[PDB]
Amino acid sequence: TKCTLKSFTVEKGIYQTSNFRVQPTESIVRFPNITNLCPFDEVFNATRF
Amino acid sequence: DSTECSNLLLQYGSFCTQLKRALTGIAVEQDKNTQEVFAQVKQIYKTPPIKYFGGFNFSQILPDPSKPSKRSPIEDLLFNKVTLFNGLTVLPPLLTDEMIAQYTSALLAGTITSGWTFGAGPALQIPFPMQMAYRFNGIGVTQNVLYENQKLIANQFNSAIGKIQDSLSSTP
Amino acid sequence: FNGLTVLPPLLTDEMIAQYTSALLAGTITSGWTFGAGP
Amino acid sequence: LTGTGVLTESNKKFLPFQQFGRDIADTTDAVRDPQTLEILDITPCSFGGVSVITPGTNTSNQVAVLYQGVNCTEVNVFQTRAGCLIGAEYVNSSYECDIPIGAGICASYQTQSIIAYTMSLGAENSVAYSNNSIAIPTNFTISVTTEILPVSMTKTSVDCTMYICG
Amino acid sequence: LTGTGVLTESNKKFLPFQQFGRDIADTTDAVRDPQTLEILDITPCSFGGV
Amino acid sequence: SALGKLQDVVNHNAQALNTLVKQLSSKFGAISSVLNDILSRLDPPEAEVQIDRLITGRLQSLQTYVTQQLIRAAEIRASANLAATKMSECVLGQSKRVDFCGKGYHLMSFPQSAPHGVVFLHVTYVPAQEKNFTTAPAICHDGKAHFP
Amino acid sequence: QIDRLITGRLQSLQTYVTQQLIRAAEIRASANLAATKMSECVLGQSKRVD
Amino acid sequence: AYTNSFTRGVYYPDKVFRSSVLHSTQDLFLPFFSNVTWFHAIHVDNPVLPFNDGVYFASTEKSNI
Repeated sequence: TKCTLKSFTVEKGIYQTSNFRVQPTESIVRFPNITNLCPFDEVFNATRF
Repeated sequence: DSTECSNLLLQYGSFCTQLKRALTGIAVEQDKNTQEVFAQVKQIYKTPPIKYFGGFNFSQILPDPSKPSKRSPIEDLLFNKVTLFNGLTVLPPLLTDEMIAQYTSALLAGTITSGWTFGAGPALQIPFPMQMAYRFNGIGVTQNVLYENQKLIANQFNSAIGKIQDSLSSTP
Repeated sequence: FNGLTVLPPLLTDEMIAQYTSALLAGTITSGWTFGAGP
Repeated sequence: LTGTGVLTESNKKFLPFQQFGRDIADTTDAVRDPQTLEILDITPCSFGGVSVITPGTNTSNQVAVLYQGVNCTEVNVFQTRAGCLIGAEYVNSSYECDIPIGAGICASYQTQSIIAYTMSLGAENSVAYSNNSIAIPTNFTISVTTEILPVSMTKTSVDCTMYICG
Repeated sequence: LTGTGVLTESNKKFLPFQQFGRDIADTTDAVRDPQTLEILDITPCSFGGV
Repeated sequence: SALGKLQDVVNHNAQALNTLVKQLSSKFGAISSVLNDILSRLDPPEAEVQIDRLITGRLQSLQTYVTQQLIRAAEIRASANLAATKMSECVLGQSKRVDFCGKGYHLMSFPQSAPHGVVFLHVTYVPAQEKNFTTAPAICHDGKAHFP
Repeated sequence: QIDRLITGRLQSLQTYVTQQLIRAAEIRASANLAATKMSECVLGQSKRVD
Repeated sequence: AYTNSFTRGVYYPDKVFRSSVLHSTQDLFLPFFSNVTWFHAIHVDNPVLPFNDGVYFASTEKSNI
């Protein structure tokens, strides 16, 4: 508070020095989800070349 | 919360200091306005329990012990008739609604039991019909005119106070 | 300064104090009357 | 959809083709899970201003701190309608207020501690009304009151080009 | 240090490691000579409206 | 803090000028705040657009200052009108307006000069030492009513 | 590319504060009138017409 | 033939939920009270119609024709 008033003697009262804001503690992502994959499997294991 | 913007904003100067100063000045001013208007009386004057004042019926304006908020019925009508982030905050007022209602009740009790006197110094009690005789005399009508029509005058005052609430409610 | 200025006032403090003393002498010796005429 | 916030179990009936919820002014209020397709509520995590309550440098260095728009569950300690105040204890006595905190709460130096308390609007005077009684003054006192008022301010003139670039 | 103004004999006690003097609001008010180490006061010469 | 208002006027004016002088140092996005360097270490074609920022920024600062001064001048004019009304009505006469010229029944008032305003010494009459009495609205004598 | 946003948003916030100063002056005039009406009409009887 | 389409053809434009609020959007809608072309499904088979910007195709039938 002294530093915000730029004065070594601060009088009786209420002074707004700064503000606070809670930072996030963790990060979560949830993205594109599919059930069925591609048919590469058959293609390669079809044993019919 | 971008670091680069603070890094670029520090070179623009003290605009934020000016903005904070201007807005706090406005807020403190709002508080002073409410004080200046309502907090004129120094002592909270109470209403006597036997509420008989010579036929006049102040029930519509005196505080209601029934409701928990302790507001008179007209005040209740007014409060119900009117109703109503990114770094923006609304600060609360210093005097809550309850304390303003208490100040208003003090002014009413003072004016009802003591007339003009409570504004010039110590409240001196005076019967309500004699107070209204004083005021009649004040507008150039002799006071006998009030004592001979006390009944009629009380009836007209009651009727007008009754129509006020209906008018506030019917006006859109 | 840097293009700033502080033009002086027109009535100096002495002339204002003289006006105030005029009002005091008038009100002390003549009451309301000095405001309505002679 | 990228954002920050606290997620809370939702209470809104999303229709099956909807993926977002917004209040007025495009504030994203709700979201559907890309896995379980369940709706979640978004609230911006807590922020607010902090103020310092001080009884004067010349009385003592003790100080109390007021976090304005926040609840202490996520900051002696005290909760008020204006926020949580730390360093001052709440007392039941009502006094004439000197440090206004807000919402009817004030603070002052006890004398050895800083106490927060509810405001008092003055003493109660139950004037004795009666239908036939009068109170009349028998003496007087003439007083003098001083009232101050500003009348004018400093006249300033500015030179454009000099101020711009010398 | 580049500037314009009238130079006058100083009355200020510069400490031996200091080279410039400034008043409130960054107006460079004084300077010590790099040759004779004498302190000098700077005042912008007169200007005004007509 | 009896003279809070006059002192407050003075400090606001001083603070406004101080910030106006201080805003000359900001770069506003330009490569430097002093005009000499900007015009020295860059060619004229680019120095034009690098000097534009300082010009526009300082012009905006000056514009803000003038607007703020217009608002404060309106406030002081309201106060000066009130002072003139108080002079006319309380000093040059006697006012029945309640609690205008001080708390209590007004007798007279005296003006005193101050550096940027006036100081009125309102003289008021205040009752004291009250007493209880019983009263009646009229007296009946000879069958007819008397009023005071 | 970020300078533009900063300067533009700063201008927006400045207009908001100026509009608020004018509105606060308006409300202050009204509040002074309300205090006058309290003192003169409630705490006494006024001969001022209308 | 011709027939005015009453207040029909509006659709959810953004798959974004909004509750108890009014919203104004500029998009390709069917102007109210405009007349719309009418064709019949008995036989002749079907003429080509241009796809200017978007088509509002309404049909009341009960035989999957």
